[PDB]
Amino acid sequence: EVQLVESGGVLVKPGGSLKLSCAASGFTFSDYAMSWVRQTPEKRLEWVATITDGGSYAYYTDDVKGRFTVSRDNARNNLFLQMSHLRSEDTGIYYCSRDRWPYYFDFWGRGTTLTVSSASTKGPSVFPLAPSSKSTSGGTAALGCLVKDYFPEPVTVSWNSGALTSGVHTFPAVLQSSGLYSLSSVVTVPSSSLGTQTYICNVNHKPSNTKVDKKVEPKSCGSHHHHHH
Amino acid sequence: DIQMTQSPTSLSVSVGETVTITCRISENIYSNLAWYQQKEGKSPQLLVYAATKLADGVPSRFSGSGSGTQYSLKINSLQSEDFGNYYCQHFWTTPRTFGGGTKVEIKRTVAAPSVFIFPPSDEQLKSGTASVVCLLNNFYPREAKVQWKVDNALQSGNSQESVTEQDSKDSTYSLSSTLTLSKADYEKHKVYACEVTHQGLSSPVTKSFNRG
Repeated sequence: EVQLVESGGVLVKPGGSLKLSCAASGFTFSDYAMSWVRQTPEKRLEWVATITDGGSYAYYTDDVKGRFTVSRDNARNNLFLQMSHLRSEDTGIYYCSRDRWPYYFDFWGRGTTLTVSSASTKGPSVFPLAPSSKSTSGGTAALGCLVKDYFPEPVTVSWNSGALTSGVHTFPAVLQSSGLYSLSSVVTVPSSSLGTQTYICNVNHKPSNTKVDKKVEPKSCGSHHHHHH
Repeated sequence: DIQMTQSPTSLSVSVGETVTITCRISENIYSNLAWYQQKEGKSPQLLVYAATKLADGVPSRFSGSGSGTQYSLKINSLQSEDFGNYYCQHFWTTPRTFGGGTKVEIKRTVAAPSVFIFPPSDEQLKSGTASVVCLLNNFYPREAKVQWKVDNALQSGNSQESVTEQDSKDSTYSLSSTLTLSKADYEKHKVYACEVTHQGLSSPVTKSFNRG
C-alpha cells in the first residue's frame, strides 16, 4: 500500500532553520512529483512546494520563495523540505503528498507539526487514570492516562504498543494558564478481565524526544495506616 | 483573485440521507477541480478530481458534477464514517488553492453520557498537585454541561474541558473535564463530585468520591 511518513516536527525559534523528511513506499517513487502542503493556523490547506519526479525542477508558493528548499533522494525514496528564516506564520501541520503535478494530490501522509515560538520545549508527566468502582458500569470499566504539562503540541498516545485501538478516546488538549498543554486518553474494556489483561498507554512527545510508558492497573484502596479526614 | 465559496459551511444530516456540497468559483475553471475529505487529526483523502472523476478506493456513493463556476459533491446515502471536513481545490492557475470547508455532522438519536470520575493518582499528589478527571462517554448531541462540586460547593475557575470529534462508528461524542487543585487545597475537602446535564438525561447525574 502507498505510505508517506513525515519526520521532523519540533519547536523552532523565530528566525531559525529546520529540515523535514518524508519516507515514501508502496509505489514507484521517481515516477511522481512530490509536495508539501501545510495546514495553516486558521485550518486552511496551503500548497508549499513541489519537486518534479526527477528532482530537476522545483516550484514554490510566493510566501516561502527564497526561504524553503524542496529536494528529493530518488535512491532512497525520501522527500525533504529545508526551511530557513522561519517566521510565526509558518507554524502548522506539514503533509508530504504525492502530487499529480499541475493538478491534484492523490496521497497524503500523517503530517508533522512545526511550531515556531520562542518558548522552551517541555516533556509531559504521565499519570494513570486507574479503573475503580467510580469508572465502571454495565460490566464495562474505563481507564486512562493523564498527559500533563508539555509544550508544544502534539503528544501521540497509543495503547499496548498499538495492539489496542477499540474504545479509545484521546481528547483534544487544553491550554493551561501556565502556557502548558494537558490531555487525557481513555479506553473502556471489560471489567471481567482487569485481572488478566495489562493496559499500557504509550506517550510520545516527539518535539521533546521523550517517550513514557505507563501501566494502568486497578489500585487497592485500603491501608493499615490511615485516618478519616 | 481566484477564490471559492463552499456552501453550506456546516451541515447535520442523518444516515442514509443525500447530501450535496457546492463549490462556487470566481472564474470559470473548466472542470479543473478536486474534492477532499479530512477528519480531525487525520490526513486528507482525495475524493474526486477533474470535477467528475472518482478517485480509486472511494465508495461509489460519492460523486461530483458541475462545470464553469458551479461544482458539487454528492453523497448518496450518508454513512457514519462520512463525518468530517470536505474541501474543494482548483488547479486552473498557479497556485492551486483550497476552499474553506464544509463541516459534516452525522445526526443520530439522542444518547445519554456514561459518567465516570477519577481521583488524583498517588504519584501526582507526591508532586504537589491534584487533578480530578470527570469523563462523559459516547453522548449525542454535543451539548453537555459539567458542574464540579466540592463539599457541595459549586466550583468555578479551576477546571477545563474538551470534546472529541465525532465517532466514525456510532456518531457520538465524548468529553473530558479536569479539576485542578494544589495538594494543600485538595486535602481540605472531603467530597469531590461531577454533576452532568445532557438532553439525554431527565435528572442530572452526579459521580462523586470521598478523599480517603
